[PDB]
Amino acid sequence: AKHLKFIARTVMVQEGNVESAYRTLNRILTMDGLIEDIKHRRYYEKPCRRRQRESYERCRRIYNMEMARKINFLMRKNRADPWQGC
Amino acid sequence: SNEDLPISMENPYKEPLKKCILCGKHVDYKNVQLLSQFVSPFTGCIYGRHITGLCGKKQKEITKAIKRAQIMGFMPVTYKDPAYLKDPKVCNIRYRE
Amino acid sequence: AGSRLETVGSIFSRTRDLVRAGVLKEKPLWFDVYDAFPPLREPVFQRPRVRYGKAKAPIQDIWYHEDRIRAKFYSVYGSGQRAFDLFNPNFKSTCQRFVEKYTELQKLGETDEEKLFVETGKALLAEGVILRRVG
Amino acid sequence: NVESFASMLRHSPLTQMGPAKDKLVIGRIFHIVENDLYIDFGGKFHCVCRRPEVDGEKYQKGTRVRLRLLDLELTSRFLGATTDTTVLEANAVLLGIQES
Amino acid sequence: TKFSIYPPIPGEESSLRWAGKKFEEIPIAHIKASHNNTQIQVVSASNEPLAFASCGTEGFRNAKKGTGIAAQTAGIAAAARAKQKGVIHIRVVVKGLGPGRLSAMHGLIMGGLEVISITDNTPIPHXGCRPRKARKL
Amino acid sequence: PRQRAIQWGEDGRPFHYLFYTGKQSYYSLMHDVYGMLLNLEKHQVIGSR
RNA sequence: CCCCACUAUGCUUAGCCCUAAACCUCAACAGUUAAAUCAACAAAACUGCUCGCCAGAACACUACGAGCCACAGCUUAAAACUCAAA
Ligand code: FES
Ligand SMILES: [K+]
Ligand SMILES: [Mg+2]
Ligand SMILES: [Mg+2]
Ligand SMILES: [Mg+2]
Ligand SMILES: [Mg+2]
Ligand SMILES: [Mg+2]
Ligand SMILES: [Mg+2]
Ligand SMILES: [Mg+2]
Ligand SMILES: [Mg+2]
Ligand SMILES: [Mg+2]
Repeated sequence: AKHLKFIARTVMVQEGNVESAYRTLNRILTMDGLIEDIKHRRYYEKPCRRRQRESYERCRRIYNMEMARKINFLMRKNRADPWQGC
Repeated sequence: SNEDLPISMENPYKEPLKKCILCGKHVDYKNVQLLSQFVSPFTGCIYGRHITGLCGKKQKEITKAIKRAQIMGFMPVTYKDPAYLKDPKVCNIRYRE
Repeated sequence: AGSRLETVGSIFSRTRDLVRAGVLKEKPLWFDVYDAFPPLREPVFQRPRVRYGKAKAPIQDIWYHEDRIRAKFYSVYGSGQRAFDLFNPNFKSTCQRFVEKYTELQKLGETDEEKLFVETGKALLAEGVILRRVG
Repeated sequence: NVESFASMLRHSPLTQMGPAKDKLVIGRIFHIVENDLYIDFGGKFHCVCRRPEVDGEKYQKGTRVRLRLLDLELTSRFLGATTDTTVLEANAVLLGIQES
Repeated sequence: TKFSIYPPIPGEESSLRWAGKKFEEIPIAHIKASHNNTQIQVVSASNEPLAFASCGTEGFRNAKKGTGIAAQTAGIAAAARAKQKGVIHIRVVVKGLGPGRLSAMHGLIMGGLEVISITDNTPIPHXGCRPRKARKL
Repeated sequence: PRQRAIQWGEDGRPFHYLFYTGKQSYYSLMHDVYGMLLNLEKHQVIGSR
């Protein structure tokens, strides 16, 4: 309200490509967490429920990052069989 | 006994521990140029340490400095000051097209 | 008649006992050899346990006095552009050549570390060795 | 005057090398599977490097090559594991061929 | 010069122009994309109203006021009244995630207006009023 | 059915060195083919089914 | 259940009331990783020491008594009848 306008969340259109400008803006708001924050703010999440989800999300990220690391590590040996026939 | 036996000591080949870009430097709430490097250009959102690469201590100092600078009249809240858009990009985030 | 309780004693103890009890009419072909030339440890099943609290493995890191010289040499001059040949058991790298000269000069009575390191580089340069400082 | 094991270990090139990260070593191709080169460089485990695009035909069984070592044994401990997972191979980057 | 998605900053000396007008002088299309309606007001850089259209003013009612085709129709209507007043280039400021958020912008273009920038001003409270309780459906 | 004669003599020693695999003939063939592939490296359709 | 409006209430102040799945459902302190690793599951298995607590189910977060700014309240907390399970 008290800030300058046309600086925050503002994307310029290139060569009249408004679809790409809108997608860029949508990607910015998504990465910064705004799109998902507006949605969660439509109805009140009860504090006990917010902690449960924030803890589930935190643990799914740790589990997915750890499962990706394991697959990358064990994919080094995906090469062809060096001792075929034995 | 025997001269060629191993000897007890600390690892001589040990490498120094990693350091964040701001390790050893004072973070002041008046240094808005530095603080602006860790907020989103479009939304002013403070970046998490997974984007800034800062350690827990400096992530906290930067966060506390930003919050102080914002409410004391030194730093905008809803966007990165456009004067600082051409500063070195030290954050691991890719936005445009 | 026998025993397949592999976690109860060892094949020797189980075999010896059943021979005494008359369960085994004949000793197996290996029994007399084991008795004459037994292993250092009797092969008894054990369950490996996980360490907790203040329990730590007794294995020690292998270090040598020359490792301090090697750590400094790699920091100052980096790894030599010459390639290690680990197949030759008598291979000498630039670092090992540096360490040997560094050891000789220390035995000549010099005790300073920063001075004993600069004089060593000069000696090798005189001998034709290439020492390109990393920085 | 029989050399002890402690003496062999102290004066072995592998001991003298120190850490293996970013160390240039000479390897020998001992097994080839398509474009996968299996190279022994004097360690416990071989490394596997893909045939270079340039002068690919020069890399044959017995060809001696230059490597930049990264790890002598690729191992990692994953969450909920009591020991380390090992792929039983060294990590190295193939630079080229060694010539006299 | 390379294209910058960042808008020109007022007070600096930019070379960008639209019909000889600077970014600060281009009229603004304010799109309110609600869940059940879409409202579009075009104003001048001095905040003079030039055109207004919403799905309700275009004859859509009740569950029809909140669709993509209804917002697109409202955009065309606002573009027509704005074009008569001399508007060609507009800056779009959209607040809300309703169904007419993007469709309302298309209608403005089909109506003859050229969008030079897009700004989101969806209200996000930084801690604010407590929202209503979840609907039990 | 040509079940092979007892695969060991009177002393009980099997004749074939791969007896204890249970598939000595199959693995003896795989061993011979794998060995030929090795020797070639050291050295280096419609008609039938 | 959905929509609209609105109240006690959520806030502040000054007093009360004293409850929770008040739960890491893990008492405090100290020690150990060797023995047998260990009913099961949870959350690797234990030792010393101390306090608190428990002794079939249900009756029963009940009755009576007592105390309490509590008055349709809280704390402490039975018995009879009944069952061969819980
Ligand atoms: S790593 Fe030292 S302060 Fe961040
Ligand atoms: K709980
Ligand atoms: Mg009220
Ligand atoms: Mg308040
Ligand atoms: Mg709680
Ligand atoms: Mg206590
Ligand atoms: Mg068990
Ligand atoms: Mg009872
Ligand atoms: Mg109660
Ligand atoms: Mg009561
Ligand atoms: Mg009473």
